[PDB]
Amino acid sequence: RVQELPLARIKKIMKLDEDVKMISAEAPVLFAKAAQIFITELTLRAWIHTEDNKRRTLQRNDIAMAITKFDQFDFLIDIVPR
Amino acid sequence: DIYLPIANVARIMKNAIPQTGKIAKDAKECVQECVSEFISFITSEASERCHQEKRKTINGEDILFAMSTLGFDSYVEPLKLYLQKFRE
Repeated sequence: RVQELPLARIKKIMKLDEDVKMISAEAPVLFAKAAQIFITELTLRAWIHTEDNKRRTLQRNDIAMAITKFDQFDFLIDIVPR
Repeated sequence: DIYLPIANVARIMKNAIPQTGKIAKDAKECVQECVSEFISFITSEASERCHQEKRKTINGEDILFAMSTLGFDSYVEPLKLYLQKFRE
């Protein structure tokens, strides 16, 4: 249930950018749903590589591999490198 | 380092894999890092839009513009629906 995610934590993450001082009430609500969609697609894509390796445990290297295969994940290439 | 709670992240991950699939602790932590990076990436672009529009408070339209501009346009309709339901 996306409504379960803590909005205060989302707001705190947004505010880590020093230029980010004022945030609308609605922005963390949008990010709660976005986080669910993002985690789902990222996990599904990592699991492709888990299954390809005939493993039952999803690993960081599977996530690194998934990131290289989807240009939507370009922003993560140096965060989780192969 | 500020992250969403690991248990919430892990629950969403678990829903995306087979019932008997397993997730390494390190992989949960990795997805935590990635989600915060995602929030920051979108927020940076939304902040620029806000400023360009002569505003100071980053709004829903700024976030949605950022998602569309940065390659996440498919998120826009589901997000609009979710926000509508949330406020109705």
